[PDB]
Amino acid sequence: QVQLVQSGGGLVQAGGSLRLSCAASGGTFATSPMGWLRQAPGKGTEFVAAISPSGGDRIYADSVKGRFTISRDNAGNFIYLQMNSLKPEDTAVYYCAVRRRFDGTSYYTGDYDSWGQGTLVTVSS
Amino acid sequence: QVQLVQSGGGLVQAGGSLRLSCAASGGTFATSPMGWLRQAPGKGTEFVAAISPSGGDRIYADSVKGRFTISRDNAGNFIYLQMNSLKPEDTAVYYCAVRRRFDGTSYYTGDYDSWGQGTLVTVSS
Amino acid sequence: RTVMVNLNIHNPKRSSDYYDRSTSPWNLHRNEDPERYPSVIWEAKCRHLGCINADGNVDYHMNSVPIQQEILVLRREPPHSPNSFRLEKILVSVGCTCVTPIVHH
Amino acid sequence: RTVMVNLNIHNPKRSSDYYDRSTSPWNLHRNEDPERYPSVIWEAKCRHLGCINADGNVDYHMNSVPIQQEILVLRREPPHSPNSFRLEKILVSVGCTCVTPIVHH
Ligand SMILES: [Cl-]
Ligand SMILES: [Cl-]
Repeated sequence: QVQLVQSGGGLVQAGGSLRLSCAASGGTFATSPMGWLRQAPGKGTEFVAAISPSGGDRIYADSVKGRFTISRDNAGNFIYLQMNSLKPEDTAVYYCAVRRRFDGTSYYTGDYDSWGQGTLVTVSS
Repeated sequence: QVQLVQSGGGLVQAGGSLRLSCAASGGTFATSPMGWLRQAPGKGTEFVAAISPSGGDRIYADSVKGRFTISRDNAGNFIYLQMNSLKPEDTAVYYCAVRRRFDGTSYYTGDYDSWGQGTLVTVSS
Repeated sequence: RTVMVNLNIHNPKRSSDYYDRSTSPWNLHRNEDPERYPSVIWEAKCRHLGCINADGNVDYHMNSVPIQQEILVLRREPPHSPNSFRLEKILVSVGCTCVTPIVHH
Repeated sequence: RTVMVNLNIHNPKRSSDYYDRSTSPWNLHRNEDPERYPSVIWEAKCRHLGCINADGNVDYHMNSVPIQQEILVLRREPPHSPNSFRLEKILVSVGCTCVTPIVHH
């Protein structure tokens, strides 16, 4: 229905900040709950944050709470993830995803569909 | 949006049964919660029964519970009220109404709009 | 001013499962009219007067409200003519949500 | 086969008040497209990820789900021609209901 393009991210020393961006190419996702997942290799797919269709309600994983913020435009063309005070725990491939299903709480990764290849964010010891 | 025609009813001795009927002339009310109110003169407008859009959920006033039953077709063209074991308490003008508003519980008469003149049901001492 | 339209209209099974799990669920009504394109429209009869709280029981301190939104349809007019038409806008319940009452006597 | 249509289209304020009191309320999105009749469609962005339990707080053990139903609209085709058209069927969120999740880890 849409393709999910991601920008931002790279290599950073601890305590720093990245700001990842995700865009709707070929369609919009205005009325869709959006989120961010992350996966480091070998490991499973973690929840990071999810954002209301209206942008007014936001949840965060217990590991990023207080450091990370999720936001979005109103056009349905952008969601953003801002990552502050980065820890090497935070090292992962990040995916913006659309909430396609509703089989669990908003926190349940299995309800979100990533599209593309991810965004690598490496945080240095 | 529709006009509400009522048939059945009259004069009955206690312990008996009437079965009032109500029809949708000029339109249907398939998807509308329906109900029945009653009013005897001077007195206020009592709730009697209300019925689900699908017909699957039915509530009754605490005075008719166990005697009266409400039901409806699926066409959206009919609702019925069946009144068994009648008491002279039951003497009133009956109105089938549509639930037009939602300012209260399903039990709250002020959410229902009668259309026409009523149906007189007199029950004899 | 009148105009031409080509009538060539331009996973579903999963949304019903989510709607069936709603707390103010609904059924379908076959709102059919032949002198009307589309011929058949399916609308929502809310399944309860209340909503379905944690027990799985109806809670009459709430309301199932059917959500009504107008949609575009065609009426054959002259009422018999299979050619001439009009664009009409009609109201149709599209599902149900649960709302809190304001009054509590 | 193509056909003619006359484009003469054929209390609201109170339904918003009921929808605003929903437990899975929503806002409006201006889904506008000029080569499209109707020009503007308003859809529902659910206002929360959960639903609003008795406290007035969001309950993330539930889901606000947007209700999606297809509707009829016209696309100017050839994409520039103000005359020729097609009837198209498109998906639009029409409001939100609250559904119970199945999984609880
Ligand atoms: Cl935060
Ligand atoms: Cl009973």
